[PDB]
Amino acid sequence: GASKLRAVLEKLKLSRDDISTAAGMVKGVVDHLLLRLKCDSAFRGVGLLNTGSYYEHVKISAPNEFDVMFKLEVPRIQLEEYSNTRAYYFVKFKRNPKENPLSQFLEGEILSASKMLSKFRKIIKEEINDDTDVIMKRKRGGSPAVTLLISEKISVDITLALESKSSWPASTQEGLRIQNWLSAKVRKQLRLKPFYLVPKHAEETWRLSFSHIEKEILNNHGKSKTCCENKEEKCCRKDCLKLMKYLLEQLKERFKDKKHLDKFSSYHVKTAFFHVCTQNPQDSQWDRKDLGLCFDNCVTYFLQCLRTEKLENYFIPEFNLFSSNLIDKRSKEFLTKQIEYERNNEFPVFD
Ligand SMILES: Cn1nc(-c2cccc(CNC(=O)c3cc(Br)ccc3O)c2)cc1C(=O)O
Ligand SMILES: [Zn+2]
Repeated sequence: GASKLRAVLEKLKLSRDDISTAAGMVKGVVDHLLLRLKCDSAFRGVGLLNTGSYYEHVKISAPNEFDVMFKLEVPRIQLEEYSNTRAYYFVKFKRNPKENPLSQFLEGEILSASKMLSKFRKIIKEEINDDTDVIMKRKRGGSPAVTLLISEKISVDITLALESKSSWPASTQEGLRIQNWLSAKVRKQLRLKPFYLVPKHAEETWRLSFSHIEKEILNNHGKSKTCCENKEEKCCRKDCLKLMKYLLEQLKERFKDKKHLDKFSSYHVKTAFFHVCTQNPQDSQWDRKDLGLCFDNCVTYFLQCLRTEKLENYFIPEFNLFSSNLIDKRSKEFLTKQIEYERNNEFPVFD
């Protein structure tokens, strides 16, 4: 009973892969900012998080909204957990040449995020005009730090991130519970990769970012090493993630006039999806023939998290994404009812 879901997926895939000049405009704008930022005193080591991440799309229904991350390496960094929040940190410096590039943003021993953004934004804001109609926005703030608009259609969220090649902070030690699915060998390898810090609040605090580990898992997602390398070992994991993402997006669109869904994002959906991967580690539990059932397991688990108001961060297990101080009871109950409506009516949002 997959026929409608496949067609949704087919429609979505054709609009992703269709010939477009968007990635080209985005890349020339970004190479522009990278040259300009590289000449400034604080941003001399700035670089793209991934060569080829010009075409990173958070919104899976909008192929002209691009998501771009700029990375800056902070060697010998001192993290201090903020207010037992497990996920938010002050950045301090071990300062060996106490005039490290970032020192001009120090207030006390503490790295200021808002000051760093002000100059990042100001450098970008002036570099914007000296080709194309690149407009920016001081909207929202935080992360995304800067949203550019190329012409009318194309939109580029730029996020600035600190990179640390030391071992991941102690709040991750019992997370990424992939041992029964991707193996303990692979968990070790992943935790040997650097971690990233972006600004956000719940003061001058930073938050862990793991989009690179997510990408890595999704590009090597099977218990079997040959998963999805032919169509005989073809699994529906990635397609379920797509259908989860698209369902929230269409509900966020349908109900934008109200407000109850403003706090949910694809991060809540990704997180719940990887928990289901842990719960179902076998590739035979993700057979393409069973797309319909497999999607339904994801939708069932997410609804269970909403109803119990528990969805543990996949990397930091003491952090509850659905805690009532983060999203109130009336918002989860609202999203609970819309998803149950969709499931019981063979998903009208997919039309
Ligand atoms: C509302 N909100 N809160 C966060 C957030 C808060 C604390 C800690 C992390 C840690 N990060 C992850 O758990 C993570 C997981 C996956 Br899977 C992929 C990338 C990731 O960074 C994220 C992100 C968003 C949002 O984006 O709206
Ligand atoms: Zn697969």
